[PDB]
Amino acid sequence: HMVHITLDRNTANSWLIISKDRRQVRMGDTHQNVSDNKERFSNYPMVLGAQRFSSGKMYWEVDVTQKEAWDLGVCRDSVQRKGQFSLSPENGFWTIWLWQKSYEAGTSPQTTLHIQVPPCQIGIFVDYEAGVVSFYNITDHGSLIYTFSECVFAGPLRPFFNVGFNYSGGNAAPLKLCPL
Amino acid sequence: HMVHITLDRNTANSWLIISKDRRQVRMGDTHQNVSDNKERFSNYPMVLGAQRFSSGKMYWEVDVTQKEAWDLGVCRDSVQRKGQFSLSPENGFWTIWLWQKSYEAGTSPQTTLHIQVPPCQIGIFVDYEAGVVSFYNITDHGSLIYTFSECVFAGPLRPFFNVGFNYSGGNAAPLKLCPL
Amino acid sequence: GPSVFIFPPKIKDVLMISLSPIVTCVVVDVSEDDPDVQISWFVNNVEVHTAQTQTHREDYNSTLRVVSALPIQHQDWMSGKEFKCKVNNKDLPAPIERTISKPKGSVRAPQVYVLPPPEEEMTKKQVTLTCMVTDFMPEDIYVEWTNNGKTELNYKNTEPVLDSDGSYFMYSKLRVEKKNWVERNSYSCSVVHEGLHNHHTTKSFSRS
Amino acid sequence: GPSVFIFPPKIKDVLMISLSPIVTCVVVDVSEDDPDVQISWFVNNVEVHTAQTQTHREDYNSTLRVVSALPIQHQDWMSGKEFKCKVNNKDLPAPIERTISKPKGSVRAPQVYVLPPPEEEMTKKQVTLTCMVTDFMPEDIYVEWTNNGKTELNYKNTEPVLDSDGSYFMYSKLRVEKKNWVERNSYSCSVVHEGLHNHHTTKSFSRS
Ligand SMILES: *[C@@H]1O[C@H](CO)[C@@H](O[C@@H]2O[C@H](CO)[C@@H](O[C@@H]3O[C@H](CO[C@H]4O[C@H](CO)[C@@H](O)[C@H](O)[C@@H]4O[C@@H]4O[C@H](CO)[C@@H](O[C@@H]5O[C@H](CO)[C@H](O)[C@H](O)[C@H]5O)[C@H](O)[C@H]4NC(C)=O)[C@@H](O)[C@H](O)[C@@H]3O)[C@H](O)[C@H]2NC(C)=O)[C@H](O)[C@H]1NC(C)=O
Ligand SMILES: *[C@@H]1O[C@H](CO)[C@@H](O[C@@H]2O[C@H](CO)[C@@H](O[C@@H]3O[C@H](CO[C@H]4O[C@H](CO)[C@@H](O)[C@H](O)[C@@H]4O[C@@H]4O[C@H](CO)[C@@H](O[C@@H]5O[C@H](CO)[C@H](O)[C@H](O)[C@H]5O)[C@H](O)[C@H]4NC(C)=O)[C@@H](O)[C@H](O)[C@@H]3O)[C@H](O)[C@H]2NC(C)=O)[C@H](O)[C@H]1NC(C)=O
Repeated sequence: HMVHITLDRNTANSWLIISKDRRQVRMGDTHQNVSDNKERFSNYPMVLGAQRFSSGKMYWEVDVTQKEAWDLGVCRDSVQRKGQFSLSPENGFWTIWLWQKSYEAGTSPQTTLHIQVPPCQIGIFVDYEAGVVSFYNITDHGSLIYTFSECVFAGPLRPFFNVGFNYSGGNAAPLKLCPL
Repeated sequence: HMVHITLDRNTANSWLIISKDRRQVRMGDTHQNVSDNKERFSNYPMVLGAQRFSSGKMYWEVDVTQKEAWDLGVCRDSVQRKGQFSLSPENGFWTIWLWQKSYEAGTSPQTTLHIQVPPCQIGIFVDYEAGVVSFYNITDHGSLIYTFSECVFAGPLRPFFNVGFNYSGGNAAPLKLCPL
Repeated sequence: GPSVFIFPPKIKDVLMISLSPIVTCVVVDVSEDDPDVQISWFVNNVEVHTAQTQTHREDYNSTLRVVSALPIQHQDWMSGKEFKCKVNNKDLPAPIERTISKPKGSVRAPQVYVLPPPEEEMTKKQVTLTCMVTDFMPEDIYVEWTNNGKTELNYKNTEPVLDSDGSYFMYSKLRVEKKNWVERNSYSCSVVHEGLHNHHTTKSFSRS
Repeated sequence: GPSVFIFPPKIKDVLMISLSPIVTCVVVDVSEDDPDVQISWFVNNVEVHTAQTQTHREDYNSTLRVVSALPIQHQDWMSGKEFKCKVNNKDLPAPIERTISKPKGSVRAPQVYVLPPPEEEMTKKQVTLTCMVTDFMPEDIYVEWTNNGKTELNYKNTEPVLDSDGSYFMYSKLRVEKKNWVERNSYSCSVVHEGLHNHHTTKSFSRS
C-alpha cells in the first residue's frame, strides 16, 4: 500500500532545509528565511507531508540513518502548530521516537520500545478504517516495532516528521523519504 | 471545691526556681542544679502539682499577672516528660495557654479563645466523674473561658503548669498558686 | 582593585529555538578614577565582536560595575564551546580572563508530579498546588505554571537541591483561589530540562 | 589583605533549652607570613573571653582561615543583644569590627502540611512524602522528619523562599520504602520556629 510522500514546505519549522524534490529535510544551523504563517510549527523542527488521508491503507518509509533524535508517525490535520505541546493520541499524534538512546512510543505517558536492531529505516503503516498505525523495522526484515490500535483519528491524517534539534552536533543527518 | 496545690519539685524542668512553700515558680536564667530524674520535664519550663486526683471535683487558682506566656491545666500522671511533644487531649493534657498575644485551648489543632478581659488570675475546675475541665476568668468575675467535655482522663490527674520560656525578657514574672 | 565574574545563559534561552542565550562577564570594583574598561570576547579562542557592554552602571560603594553580555548560538552552548572574556583596565597589573562552558555530565530527565492541596487548606480563601520535580541531572531547569495556556502570575519555585542519589529536585508552589480549584479549571506545571523529549513536559490536573 | 565575616547561631540551638547557640567570626585571607590574629568579642560592648578560636585552618589559595566561635546565652540572641567581634592583624591598616544581632520583625508561625505521595509513584520501590511549610516569618526555621521518634536519615529540605505576601515557605522531602508507606507506620514532619507554641509542631500521617 506504498504511497509517495512529499513534504509541505508551508508547514516546516522555519529552521528546516527541505530539498527541491521535497523528499528530504535537515535541521539547519540558522533561521531560514521563509515567511511565517499559521501552519508552520514554531517551537520544534517538525514538518508534515503534503498528503492527507481520510480512508484506506497507506504505507511509507523513512530513512533515519546516523540520526540521534527524531519523531515519526502520523497526525491529524488539525493538530496544534504553535507553542509548546506534547505528542500523544489525545493531542492528535500517533508517533514513535528516538531520544537520548531510547526508543519510545508517543503514548501518554510514553511507552518504552524494545528494539533489538536499531533501525536505519522505518516503515509507517496507517489503516484508516481499522483505526491502526503501526511501525516497522526495515533494517530488521520489517519486524514490528509498535502498533497503535483503536485510534480516534477524528479527521484527515497527515504524515508527521520531527527532524530533531541538533544543538549537540550529533544529529545533522536528514530524514529521507525512501526510494519507492 | 477549692484544693491546696503545691508544686512537685521532682517534676520541674531543671531551669525553674520554686519557692520554699512550693506555691510559686519562675523561669530562671540558668540551669538550676537539681539532679536529673525520669519525672522531670526536659524540654519545656513545666512542672506538675504534687496532688493526684482520681475522683471528685477540684478547683484551684493561678496568678498570671504580667506574664506574656504560660500554659495551665491538668494532665494525666502518665504523660510524657522527655523530648518534644504537644499538649492535647490525645497526649493526656487539658490545657489552655497564652502565646504571643493569643489565648488558645490546647485542642488539636488548637482552638482560639475569645477573652474580653485579659486575665491576671485563672481558675481551673476539674470534675472527674463528669469528664470535665473548665477554665474561669477571675479578673472578669469568674466568667467562663473554656470547657473541655467528654474527657478521657484514663488515670490519675495532676495539676499542670508551664511557666513559659523567657528568652525575650518580657516573661520573668512567676506563676503563683493563689491565696485560698 | 577590579574583579571579574562570568555567568552562564538561562537553560530555557538555550533550549528554546526562538530565545537568545547570552553569556555575561561582570566586572566589579572599577574605580571612578579609571572608568574605561576594555572587554574582549572569544568562542573557542576565536575572538568575536558582538557583546552589548552596558554603560558601566554606578554602584553605592562608590564604584563602577561593568556588565558585558555576549549573545551566543544555541548549538555553541550545548556542544561545549568555551566562552572567554578578557578584561583590561589601568588598575589591573595584567589582563583578567574568565572562562565558562557547559560541563559534561549525565543527563537525567526529571519526573514531574502535581500534588493537590492538603486537606485542611480545603477551607481557606486560597489553596496551594505543588509541583514536585525530582530525579534530574544536571541541575539547570525551568519550571512555571499555567491554566489553559494563560501563564500564572503567582507561583514560586524553590532552588534545586542535591538529593542523596546525586540527582536534583525542586518544588514549585502555586497559590490559587479556592473557587477555581472547584469549578471546572485546569492547572499545569511545565518543566523545561535538556533530558526531556523536545525539552519539555507538562503535568496537569484539577478538582478530583 | 584579610577579610571578616560574622554568622548567626542556628535557630534551633537558640530555641532548644539544652543546646548551645554560637556566633561565629571568620577571618579569611590571612597570609602565612603573618599568621597571628587577635580576635576580641563583645556583647552589647561588654567584652567577653569565652570564644573557641580554632587553630587557624589552612586553605588552598595558600592562605589561612581563622574561625572563632563565641557561645552565647539563648536570652541574649532573642532579646536582641549585639554581638561584635574585633579583629587585629599586622596586615590590617586598622582593626576590623563586625556586628550582628537578631533583627526585629513580625513573627508569624508557619502552617505545616504533609502531602502523601503522588499517585503514579504508588508503584515504585520508594515513595516520597512532602512536608510543606508556608506563611512563616522570619525565615529562620528547622525542619526534620521522624517515624515513631526515630529521626529519619533520608530527607532533604529546600532553602526558604520569599513568598509573594512577604512571608516565607519551604518544602521538605522524605524518601521511604513503598512497603512502609503501606503496613502500619507513621511519619512525622517536625518544625521548629520561634512563632510556634513551645517552639515546635509536628504534623503526622500514614497509609490512607
Ligand atoms: C563594592 O560593592 C559591590 C556591590 O556592592 C560589590 O560587588 C559584589 O561583589 C561580590 C564579590 O565580592 C560579588 O560576589 C559574587 O557574586 C556571584 C553571584 O552574583 C550574582 O548573584 C548576585 C545575587 O546573588 C547578584 O547580586 C549579582 O548581580 C549576580 O547576579 C547574576 O547576574 C548575572 C549576570 O548579570 C545574571 O546572569 C545573566 O542573566 C541575564 C538576564 O538577567 C541573562 O539571562 C544572561 O544570559 C545571564 O548570563 C544572573 O541571572 C544573576 N543572578 C541572580 C541570582 O541575580 C557569585 O557567583 C560569586 O561567587 C561571588 O560571590 C557580587 O556579585 C557583586 N555584586 C554586584 C551587584 O555586583 C563589591 O565587591 C564591593 N567591593 C568591595 C571591595 O567589597
Ligand atoms: C582564597 O580562598 C578562600 C577560600 O578559598 C576564600 O574564602 C572565601 O571568601 C569569600 C569572600 O570572597 C567568602 O564569601 C562569603 O561567604 C559568606 C558565606 O560563607 C558561608 O557559606 C559558605 C558556603 O556557602 C561557606 O563556604 C563558608 O564556610 C560559610 O559557611 C558558614 O560558616 C559559618 C561559620 O562557620 C556557619 O555558621 C555556624 O555554624 C556552626 C556549626 O557548623 C554553628 O551552628 C554556629 O552557631 C554558626 O554560627 C554556617 O553554618 C556556614 N554556612 C554554610 C552554608 O556552610 C557570605 O555570607 C558572604 O556574603 C561572602 O560571600 C567565603 O565565605 C570564603 N570561604 C571560606 C571557606 O572561607 C578567599 O576569599 C580567597 N581569597 C581571595 C583573595 O580570593
